[PDB]
Amino acid sequence: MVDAFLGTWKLVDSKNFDDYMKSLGVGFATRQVASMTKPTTIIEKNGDILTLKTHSTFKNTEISFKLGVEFDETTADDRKVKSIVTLDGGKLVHLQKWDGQETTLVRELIDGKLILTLTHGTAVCTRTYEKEA
Ligand SMILES: CCCCCCCCCCCCCCCCCCCCCCC(=O)O
Repeated sequence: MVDAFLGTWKLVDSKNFDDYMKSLGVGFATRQVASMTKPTTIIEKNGDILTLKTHSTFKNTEISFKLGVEFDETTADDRKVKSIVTLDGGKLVHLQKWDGQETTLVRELIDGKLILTLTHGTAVCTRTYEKEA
């Protein structure tokens, strides 16, 4: 179900990430470093448990979850959120909730590339990842 998402992915295009970070209240200095960072995202599976690592020269994160089961998460920008990840239309949809706010992180495969769409408020960011061998 999730199997074409699995592997190591490198950031190759970003659009509107500053908009997205600013909407979340990320400070200018962090937005500045993040705008020049190219993370590696690693998505692994062990049975029903997915682990999603995001590695960079600035911030690292790691989450583990079962699809369709809520989990606590502390994001790269230090939000403490209630999260759930599911497959929807073949897309991996990650919803974060905190303080009555929501953001979605939607991953879809298009021509072998991993497109991550990040929405908060009115801000919509599109970031493109290519697989590493
Ligand atoms: C989960 C990403 C964090 C690990 C590497 C981060 C590189 C820059 C963006 C994300 C975190 C650091 C800067 C603060 C903004 C974080 C906003 C939420 C997470 C965005 C993840 C973006 C991505 O996975 O490409």
